[PDB]
Amino acid sequence: MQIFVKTLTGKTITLEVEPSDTIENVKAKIQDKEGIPPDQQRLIFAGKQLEDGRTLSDYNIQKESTLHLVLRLRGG
Amino acid sequence: MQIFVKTLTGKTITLEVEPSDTIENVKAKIQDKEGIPPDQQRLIFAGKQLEDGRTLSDYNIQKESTLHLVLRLRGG
Amino acid sequence: QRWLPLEANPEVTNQFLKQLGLHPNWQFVDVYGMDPELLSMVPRPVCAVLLLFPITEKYEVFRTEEEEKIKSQGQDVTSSVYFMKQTISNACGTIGLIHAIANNKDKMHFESGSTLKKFLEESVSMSPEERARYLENYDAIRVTHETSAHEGQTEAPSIDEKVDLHFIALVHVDGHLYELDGRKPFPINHGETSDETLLEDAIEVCKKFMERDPDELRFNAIALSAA
Repeated sequence: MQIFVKTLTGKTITLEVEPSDTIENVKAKIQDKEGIPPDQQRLIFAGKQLEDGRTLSDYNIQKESTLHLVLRLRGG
Repeated sequence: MQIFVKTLTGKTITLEVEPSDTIENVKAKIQDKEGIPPDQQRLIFAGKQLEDGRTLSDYNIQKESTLHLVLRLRGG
Repeated sequence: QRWLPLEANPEVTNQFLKQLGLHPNWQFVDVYGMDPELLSMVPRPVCAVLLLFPITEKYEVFRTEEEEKIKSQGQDVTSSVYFMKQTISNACGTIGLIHAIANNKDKMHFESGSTLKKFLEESVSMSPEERARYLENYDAIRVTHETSAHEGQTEAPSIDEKVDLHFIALVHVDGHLYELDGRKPFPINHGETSDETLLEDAIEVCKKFMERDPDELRFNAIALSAA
């Protein structure tokens, strides 16, 4: 199934996923398409940050849903 | 060696550090004295924001140098 | 209705203003200290200060006597102050930005489809209680606040967590310094000021918040500065 991941700009990353994919798998697919390391990615759906160790079906994320990608700013 | 960390409120925290200390180590030292979580801390030297991975040596921070601490807190 | 608390961080608030359609000729910057040496380092002019401070018992003591004096004495609030009340928990970050932009809108430049422009257009003649309800119902700002709440160098807390920190805005309107806090029944008049000394006059009000709460370090001030 297709899902969409909008960034801050409003650019869309379109991914092919299964509902059984983990959020960690999704972050890996974003790294393969965009080069963004998973450790910096925060994935938001229904205003909630998703946990890497759970699946899209855990979060009832159905086909053609839109998530939001936030990049955690580095501390210092 | 001694360095000084100034807060917005005007308080000066005096810290014992070494050139090998990473910025993360300095943030840990501030937590030990003031109980501020390191992820809420941002350190500044000569107007420049510091990064977690580097050392005091990398920034040529000397003994009796002054740092600035800004608190990345969340308001509701 | 409960929102997530925003990080006191110029990169968070500047990106939030960009999503609301504000053109970036004004940008928040950090304020590192309150002595004039440090302040003379913030780019000029400054048109607003946002202050994060802790809601302690000593605060809410000064807070309740400040209110009752103004109810009796009846201060100076021109009708051209834009003031809105807070009726959403943890919305103070957005209300602070709105207070900042709305009381300076002529200096502000908005972009095509700017959601903040449309909100200020529609709310210009509402009562402060009406504006609070309008914010409750305004989907575009609620959505943008929520994604912005996940930005920053810290992770967003859980929505149920108690928050003991609060944002307010300090601005200059008609030759006076106003503190705008949506938790209070009206703007607070803090004396005389101008566009050219707002930063130093605002920081003097910040100074008083801190000296009332001398053991607290949990303060952050950001300045809305020409860029």
